[PDB]
Amino acid sequence: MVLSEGEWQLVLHVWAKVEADVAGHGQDIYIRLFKSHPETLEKFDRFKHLKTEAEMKASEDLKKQGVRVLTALGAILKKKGHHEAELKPLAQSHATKHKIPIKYLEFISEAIIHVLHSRHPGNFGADAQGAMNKALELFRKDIAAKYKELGYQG
Ligand code: HEM
Repeated sequence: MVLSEGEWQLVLHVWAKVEADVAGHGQDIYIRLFKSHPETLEKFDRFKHLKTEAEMKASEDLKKQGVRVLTALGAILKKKGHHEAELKPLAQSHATKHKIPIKYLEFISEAIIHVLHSRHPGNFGADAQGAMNKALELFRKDIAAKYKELGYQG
């Protein structure tokens, strides 16, 4: 499954705007994920007690987590599909330490697309959203193959 260089440029041009303030984008993506699919918050032992969007917004630890997640995903997207080294540690921790099913990776993908669609209409028109969806589908397909190698059905 393979993206064209033009699709990768549409992915990297919206990611450049995310990088103006990766912490703010991470907060919005995690609030969207937890609001839309509340069951995903139960996987975070440090954050599952948060009850409202205001508590989520005020959590310094959740802000730091959002920066970690988006910076790891950004490094994966900048490899333009050559991300085997980056996916190894991530697949292992998400399969075995955190136990994150592929369905929850689909939910965070949905949250990312929703937040980029809302914040970045200048760089997230239909063709760019289609390229980001392809990049995230590639990421989830390769993560799912690694999960199977690691012994996790998820
Ligand atoms: C775009 C997909 C994702 C990326 C790039 C990502 C990235 C990361 C990174 C870099 C870390 C820190 C190091 C590690 O333990 O691997 C992390 C931790 C974690 N991830 Fe993810 N993650 C993703 C999706 C998810 C989803 C969807 C969930 C749950 C629904 C999840 C649950 C967790 C948890 C529970 C931790 C430990 C958090 C803590 O220390 O409090 N991840 N993730």
